[PDB]
Amino acid sequence: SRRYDSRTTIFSPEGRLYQVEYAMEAIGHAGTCLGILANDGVLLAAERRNIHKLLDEVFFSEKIYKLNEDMACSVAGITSDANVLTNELRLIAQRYLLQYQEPIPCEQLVTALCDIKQAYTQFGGKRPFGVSLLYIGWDKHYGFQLYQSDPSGNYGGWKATCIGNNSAAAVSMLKQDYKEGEMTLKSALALAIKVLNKTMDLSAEKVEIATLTRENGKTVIRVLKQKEVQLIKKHEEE
Amino acid sequence: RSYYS
Amino acid sequence: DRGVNTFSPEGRLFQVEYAIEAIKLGSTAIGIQTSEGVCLAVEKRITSPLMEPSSIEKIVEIDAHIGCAMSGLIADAKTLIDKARVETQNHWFTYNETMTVESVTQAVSNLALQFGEEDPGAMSRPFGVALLFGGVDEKGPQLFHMDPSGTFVQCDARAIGSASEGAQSSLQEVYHKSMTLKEAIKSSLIILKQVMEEKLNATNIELATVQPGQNFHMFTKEELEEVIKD
Amino acid sequence: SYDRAITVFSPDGHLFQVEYAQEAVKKGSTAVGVRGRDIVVLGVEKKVAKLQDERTVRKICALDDNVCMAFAGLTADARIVINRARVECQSHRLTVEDPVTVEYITRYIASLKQRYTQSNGRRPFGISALIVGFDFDGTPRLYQTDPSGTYHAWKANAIGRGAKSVREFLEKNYTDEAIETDDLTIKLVIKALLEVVNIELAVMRRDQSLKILNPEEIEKYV
Amino acid sequence: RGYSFSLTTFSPSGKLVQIEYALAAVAGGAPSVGIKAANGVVLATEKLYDERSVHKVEPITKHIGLVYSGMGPDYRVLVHRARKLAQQYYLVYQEPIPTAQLVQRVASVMQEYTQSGGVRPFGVSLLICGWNEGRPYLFQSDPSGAYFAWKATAMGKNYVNGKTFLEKRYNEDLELEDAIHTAILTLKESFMTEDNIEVGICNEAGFRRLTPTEVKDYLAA
Amino acid sequence: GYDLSASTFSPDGRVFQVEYAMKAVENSSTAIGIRCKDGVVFGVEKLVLSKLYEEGSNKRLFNVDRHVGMAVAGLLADARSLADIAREEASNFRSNFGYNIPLKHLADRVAMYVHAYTLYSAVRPFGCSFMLGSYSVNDGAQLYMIDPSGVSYGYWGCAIGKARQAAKTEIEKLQMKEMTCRDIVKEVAKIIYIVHDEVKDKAFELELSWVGELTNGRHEIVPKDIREEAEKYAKESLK
Amino acid sequence: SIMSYNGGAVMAMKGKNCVAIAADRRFGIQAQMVTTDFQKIFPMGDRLYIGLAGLATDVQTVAQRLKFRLNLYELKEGRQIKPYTLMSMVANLLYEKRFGPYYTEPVIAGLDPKTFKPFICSLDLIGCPMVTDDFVVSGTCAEQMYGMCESLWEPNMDPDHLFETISQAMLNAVDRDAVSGMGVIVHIIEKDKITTRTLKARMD
Amino acid sequence: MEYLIGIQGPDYVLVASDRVAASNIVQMKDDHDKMFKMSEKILLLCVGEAGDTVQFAEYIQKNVQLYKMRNGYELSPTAAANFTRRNLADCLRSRTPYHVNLLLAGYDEHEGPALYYMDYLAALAKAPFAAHGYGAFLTLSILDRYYTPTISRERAVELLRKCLEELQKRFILNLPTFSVRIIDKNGIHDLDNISF
Amino acid sequence: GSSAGFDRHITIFSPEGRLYQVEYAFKAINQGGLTSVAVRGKDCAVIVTQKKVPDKLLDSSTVTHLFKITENIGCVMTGMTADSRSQVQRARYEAANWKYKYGYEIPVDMLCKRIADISQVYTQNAEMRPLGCCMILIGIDEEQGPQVYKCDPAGYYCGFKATAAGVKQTESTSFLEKKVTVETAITCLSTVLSIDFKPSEIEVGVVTVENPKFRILTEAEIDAHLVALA
Amino acid sequence: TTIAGVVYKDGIVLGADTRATEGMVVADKNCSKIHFISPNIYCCGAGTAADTDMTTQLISSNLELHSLSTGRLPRVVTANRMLKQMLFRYQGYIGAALVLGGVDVTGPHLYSIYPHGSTDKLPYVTMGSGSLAAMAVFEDKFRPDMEEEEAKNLVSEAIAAGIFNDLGSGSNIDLCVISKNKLDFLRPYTVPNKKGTRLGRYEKGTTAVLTEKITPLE
Ligand SMILES: *[C@@H]1CC(=O)N(CC)C1=O
Ligand SMILES: [Cl-]
Ligand SMILES: [Cl-]
Ligand SMILES: [Cl-]
Ligand SMILES: [Cl-]
Ligand SMILES: [Cl-]
Ligand SMILES: [Cl-]
Ligand SMILES: [Cl-]
Ligand SMILES: [Cl-]
Ligand SMILES: [Cl-]
Ligand SMILES: [Cl-]
Ligand SMILES: [Cl-]
Ligand SMILES: [K+]
Ligand SMILES: [Mg+2]
Ligand SMILES: [Mg+2]
Ligand SMILES: [Mg+2]
Repeated sequence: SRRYDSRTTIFSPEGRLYQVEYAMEAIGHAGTCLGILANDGVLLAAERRNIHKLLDEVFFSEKIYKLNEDMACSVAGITSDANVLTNELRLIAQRYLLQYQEPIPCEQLVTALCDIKQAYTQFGGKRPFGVSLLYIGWDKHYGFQLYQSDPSGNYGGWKATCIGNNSAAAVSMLKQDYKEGEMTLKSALALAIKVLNKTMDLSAEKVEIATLTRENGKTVIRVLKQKEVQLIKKHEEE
Repeated sequence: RSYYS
Repeated sequence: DRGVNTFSPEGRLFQVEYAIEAIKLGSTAIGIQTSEGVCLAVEKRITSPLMEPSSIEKIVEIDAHIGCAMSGLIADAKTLIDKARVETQNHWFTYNETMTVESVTQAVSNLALQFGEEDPGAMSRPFGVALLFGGVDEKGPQLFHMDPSGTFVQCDARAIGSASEGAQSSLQEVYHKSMTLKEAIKSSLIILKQVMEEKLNATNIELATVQPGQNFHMFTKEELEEVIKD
Repeated sequence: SYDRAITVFSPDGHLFQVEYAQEAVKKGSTAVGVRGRDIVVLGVEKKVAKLQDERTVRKICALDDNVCMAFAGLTADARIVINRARVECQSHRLTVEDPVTVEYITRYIASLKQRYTQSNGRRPFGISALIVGFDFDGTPRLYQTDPSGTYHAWKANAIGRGAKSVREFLEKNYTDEAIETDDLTIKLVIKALLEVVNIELAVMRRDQSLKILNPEEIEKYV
Repeated sequence: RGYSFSLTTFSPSGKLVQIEYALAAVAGGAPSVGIKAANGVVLATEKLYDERSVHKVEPITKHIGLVYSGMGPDYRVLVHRARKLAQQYYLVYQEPIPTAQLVQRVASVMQEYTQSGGVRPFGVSLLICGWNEGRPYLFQSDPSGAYFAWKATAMGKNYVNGKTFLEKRYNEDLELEDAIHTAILTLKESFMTEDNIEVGICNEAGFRRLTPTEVKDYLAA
Repeated sequence: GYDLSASTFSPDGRVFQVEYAMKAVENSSTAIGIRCKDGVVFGVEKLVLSKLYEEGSNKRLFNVDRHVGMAVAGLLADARSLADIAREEASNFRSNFGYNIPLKHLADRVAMYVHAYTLYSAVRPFGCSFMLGSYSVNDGAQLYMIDPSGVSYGYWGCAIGKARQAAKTEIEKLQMKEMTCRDIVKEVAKIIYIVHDEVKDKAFELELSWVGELTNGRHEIVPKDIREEAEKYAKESLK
Repeated sequence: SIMSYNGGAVMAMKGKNCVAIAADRRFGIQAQMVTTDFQKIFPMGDRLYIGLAGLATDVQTVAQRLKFRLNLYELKEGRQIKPYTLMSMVANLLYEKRFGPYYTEPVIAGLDPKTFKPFICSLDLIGCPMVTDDFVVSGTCAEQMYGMCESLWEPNMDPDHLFETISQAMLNAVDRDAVSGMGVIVHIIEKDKITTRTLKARMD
Repeated sequence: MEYLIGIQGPDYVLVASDRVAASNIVQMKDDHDKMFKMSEKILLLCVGEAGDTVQFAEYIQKNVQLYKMRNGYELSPTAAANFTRRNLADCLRSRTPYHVNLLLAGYDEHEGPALYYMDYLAALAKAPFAAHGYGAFLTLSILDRYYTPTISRERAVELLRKCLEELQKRFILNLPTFSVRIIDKNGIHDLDNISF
Repeated sequence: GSSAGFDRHITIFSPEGRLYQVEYAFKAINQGGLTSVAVRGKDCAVIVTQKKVPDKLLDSSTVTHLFKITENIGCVMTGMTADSRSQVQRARYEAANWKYKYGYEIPVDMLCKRIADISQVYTQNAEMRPLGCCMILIGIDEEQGPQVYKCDPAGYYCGFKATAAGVKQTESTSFLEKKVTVETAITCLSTVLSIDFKPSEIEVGVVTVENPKFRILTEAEIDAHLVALA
Repeated sequence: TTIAGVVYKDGIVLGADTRATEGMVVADKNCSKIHFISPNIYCCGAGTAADTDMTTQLISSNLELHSLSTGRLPRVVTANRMLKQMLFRYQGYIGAALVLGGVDVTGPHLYSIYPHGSTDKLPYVTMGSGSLAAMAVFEDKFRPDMEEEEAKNLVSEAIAAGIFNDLGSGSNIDLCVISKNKLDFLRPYTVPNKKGTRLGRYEKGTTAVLTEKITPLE
């Protein structure tokens, strides 16, 4: 029925996609999430929106998802939509490995998912996914990498970026502090705490940090324990 | 906007 | 909001009405039918000197014996032109003969009104183009007009596009049954000259003929210059 | 599945969804193309952060060995059109055993765009493209496609934000003297961009494949 | 036939109003309580009627149980799907589905109805309890398809008051016998016989509804 | 604005699209069916809109099986399609079960088809009511009526169209149970002439059919000679 | 015989708190040897392996398609698969092709990733599972392998004794099979380590 | 019958194939080429059923080229070999099986040279040397006899020549000329045809 | 009682999480103007409903709201007549299909659950309306004894000691509550309507433990109850 | 394979051997052929092993769905109908031959189910390659309304007849006793067959090793 159809996949008179823009509004109200590239690894730092005292915490992470052996990601927006998309990312990665018997290069994984998101903006008359994702990974082509995708299916590579709440304020701090080509993981960690310190309105229970490194020709993805997240104490001295 | 160029 | 297959109280399909209006946004095309052949002339309407005039194609060959001038939304016409080309070749394959100008026009007009949201991903709207089909078959030289409604009709002389009303007045004055092809070529160039926005030269118009003698012939730059000199 | 007629005629013979698609193009970064004597040059505006990886966000892309394009508008829509064209270039090599002509692939891209203006359940592509390369006889080519599916060949052209101003500059500047050498051909593109503008530039020479210029080499011209 | 467009879309401020309105149906529902003890989980809910004819506390498998707040008929759909998803898992892996895996699959179904054509979201939130890996689990799944692991929670009418009541009267070391007591007291805050409440427990021996006799005994405390 | 779709209830629990379709029946001229001792008789006030039409044009009486007649009021195109539905249903029944469809079962089946058009925005309700009539030795005489909502009941006597209430008043005066079809055709002719609004609509053809013991359970048009006798009786009764 | 086209042999054997799995290394097409280092045993976890005999194409396909499903399982569930669950996952994969089967009959050998309890099984080509407490064999010399295993196997063998038993069982079995051999690889799975050895073997 | 041979050295792969296209009792072509360039450093050599060979090989070719255009870099030899196998194995039980036997030869910058053998059933094996055709029956033992992993390109060519001479002597079919190519870090190089 | 968008036209949630279209379906039940009562005992279950025959030209034998679903399951329908018949056919289908697949008669609770689950779909999918009717099922269960079940347009269902539907539902519920079987059902309906019935004015259906087969009482059988209650 | 069932006074006794063969070779010495359908219904399987495994698993999970919905204990007739209707659909291509036995609200019931989808309701049945040997015992010794221990003895005798006379049968006897009050899954019930002791006894380094790699874990 033409009466009830909200027409989610049309252009506005200015050549805008309203559903995409309203989806990006949703993301701006989601937990802060940032990623930083260094010379010896990549990291993701996320604000936990959980926060409640009576929560159980059954998983190893809440906002950081492993995608394959060499890749993880984090999300900002509708949680349920993120679950659909991250499942799909795992499927694409496995489909590539089946076919080529090598891991999917990071950009190829991002492009494949963005094609799905783009499709939702052009046909099918459905609402788009209200998710921005940060992807971290290593491949044999470009080494350590960081990507960001948004609801329209646009993506870009970054040395450092932020999505979610107060991301504009975060991107400002990154431009000032990020030493291009001179960042280690230890200094990147420091900068992450420093950025989350300003944008978040800090506790170890309120943040989640994952690092991606190479050890003996093999990728290691680990979520830092509460004790390691010592990093908050190291900043307050500065 | 962020999704043009 | 209304559907694409809605009637007006006057008994007209809105979308078809609006598609006919889009022809008036198109450049002028002229066709004249003589006993010596049919000629087609179209205004190219160059919008910039940086644009290559030869990349503007508003007269196309359908087959050796049939040409086609178009006006309106040119991108819409390409799929109609392909249908005409394929259909003439289908007819040759099956019947080992040339398809008549009328039959080609009929086949193309079958596409029109075949739009609607009932799959999947079929035509959502009518084609916003009018066509002049000019060729030679066993009935002699023939010119047909088809519009977005799918109505087609034989014409002695016809103009389509923005300045067609004025051009049609000029045509009805100058046209006669015993008129030669060389006269018809000159007539349409004189009419195009007066109805065009830009000054008519050898680069901003197209001209083509089909004769009982020879195949569809697109006039070269040098051949256009000869015709203009007068 | 979804069968709503999205692109429809309005009372004056307008296709509003196509016109709105053309507005999306104008929100895009400026892209300039110039066809020289024995060279074709593409140049694009880049708006970019310092923290961004330059390699990932490029508006100049190779379709085949002998064909590349630049775009303005929705970048996601562009990626879809580019990959469709890339598949088609391979299908052509497969069936005809020749590389695509610049005109063939243009015609393909244009008809794809046209289909999305007359198909149920879909909105038009919100990009224009400049397509460059060489034919078999070594003739340089520059074509433009837009959302309606219209295409034309140009000596020089611009698309995206402030395309009208750049076009009027090129009209006054595109002469024999300007395209007499390869250095002056590149210069004319940079001048055209500096009229509305941090710039990315690529050159394609006769049977030599696409070469993207370094930031240090672009800084010399500016 | 069916509508192919979404009935849930983004508003200018980035909200999905249908999901919010679905949560209003949940909050208007009868109160439900879930408490994870050290050695079990307990689910409790408020209810001419034959009270034994329909149940709100429902088994999914031998080790997983469920209760809800919101719209009863929507719940029955998800109960059927959950049971089906649990069997499809068992057929493949020949192992009872982990509670977390069941929740994820059910939440995925709930997500579908926020995006698929011509449908409204479910007007229910779920409390799922389970025992696997010698460990108890309590999850909540909301109309959007978002899920959370809880030590204890409440949903429905007066859930805000119920949650702060639990925050005061719940410790981690508490065992199952005591957890049932405090769950009943939580419902008593916004209310009682063994005919108008339903209680389900989950431990090593699996999931079962407490019998009306068993409930009558706990009310004597 | 609650009256645009059959998939929409009004706040008072009405489906206006069905009611609007029923109005289309109410604007049609009258058809009556009367079940008597040994069969069923149908009559239709068929308005003559033009003298250019042939005598027999726009029939409102149909055979849907050899033993089943159908009388219609409302939008005639919709009625004709329902006649096809009924024919197909009777045909399919014989193929599957190997005997003539009982009238009650045919009524139920067609009614459920009619009903299916009252649920959805995708389709509109039928703008027609119809009567089904049949006779056999085993089942006796049966007369059913179906309306746009898909309701189906059996009747001793029935009327549809604009003068339905006036027709029923006349029908109620008959002890139809005791009368033969021969007597009933005259009464049917009579009642049509009574309810005919001579001032508002001019010119009508009387259309008559029957099924009973006298036709050996076959639905047939009333013979011309008997029809003319009924017309003369109806005319002279009206004074 | 379709199962004898490429030849091959695999067996698994149960010890005290350890398991072993072994395979010949020949890839051949009927009589013709093509390579002498064909992989038939694939890791499915730190302490869990699958060995596949039969049609070489299907050995590779099943290995690759099982890894696909296992990788997805491990990411979703956030844990390593138990050996019995892998057997079920394999059974499911094979039975999907009930009416056009893969020509491979796998053996599974591993320790439970939490209890470190030994597990061995085999499946037929349409995925009928068979769990034993001693040994399982699969390939073109199944009879030769049964004879060696029945004679040599003892319960509660230590890693060193288990190594010798499966080594001698394989070597002496494949030496009576024309289309098996050209080398033997052996994996000993223990709680704390994997030991991989290639044996000195006849190359005829 | 068609003949294929490959010899992997330390930093190169040498490949050769016959140049005959046969039909019944006649040679129809004596300058046939059975090698397909996949990328700058990959060759696919394909023999088997008529139609199937060129259809399959050209399908893989266009897909390997599409990968490069999409990603800006090329498939590694190992990735290309597995891609090829996936496609052939997927079609094995379909309505459209391809009866082809293949060698894939390639050089990777990081992995070095590689040679892959694949039969029509789509079993894939990495080999230091390999051959297809009836000719393989007469030549594989010569390779086994004389091959060492450190063989130079000079010696590889002479060892190839030994195999080809054996075909002239002992093989019942007339195979007079052979295509010869080598792949290394500098790409694919056309060597002289070996002729008799 | 706030509203937004199309929440009164299709089954989407209102701001307070209501489904207006579902609520309107309950109003539709009352458009019939009839009331039905059901009560169960240890020995039997009974359904009583009004039979209004206003016309006289109706064949009153074809005017019924009592339906055999199986030999052992009867039901009474309240609400829109055509909607009712449709739900009866569906119940008959579900019951026959159950027997075929499972080799035993469908339990009353399961049939009611199934019909309710079907109704739920209409409350979630926008393109069709809910049925404006109400179903009450009676039958003997082997283990549980006589059963009375009711489902509604919202997809709710329940077993009852006694229940009612239609215009005087609330008044009937009041009466039945104060009392907690054939005599009870007739008395309840007579009180809330203030009628005092003739045997032709009601319909009665029964299932008993001794006679599980659903039975509709004749006019004489009903009279013997009305005469006894007098 | 030898599988069998009897109806006794108080319920059902199912029996089975434990040999699985691949060709004319013993693959499994301790195969379990009595499959769970529901707490009150079990099923013995002969024929294609994968087919009987998968078929019983499917009906079992469908019956769990069924009983979760009804809240009632499943009926044997339901299992029977579900099995036969599926087997008929596959036209004998699923080679499941089943002895289905259980106790429901209507008492004990025993069915034989063949691959083409025919069923028989009977007081005793046998299936498998050893079925005629087992049936000989039943024909000879079966009486109606047997005590529990009598029925157990009769079934174990029937299986044993199969074990000793059929090359396709061997190893152990398994029993399953189903009544209203209990379920006794006896595995094994009897072990008539045992491997003889070894008369001859069979060092580190006996096997020559070419290459070795040790990978430490955790
Ligand atoms: C159905 C009928 C009943 O009593 N319940 C519990 C309140 C239902 O949900
Ligand atoms: Cl992986
Ligand atoms: Cl015009
Ligand atoms: Cl080419
Ligand atoms: Cl532009
Ligand atoms: Cl739709
Ligand atoms: Cl269920
Ligand atoms: Cl329970
Ligand atoms: Cl798979
Ligand atoms: Cl799986
Ligand atoms: Cl049965
Ligand atoms: Cl057997
Ligand atoms: K609805
Ligand atoms: Mg050997
Ligand atoms: Mg073939
Ligand atoms: Mg035996």
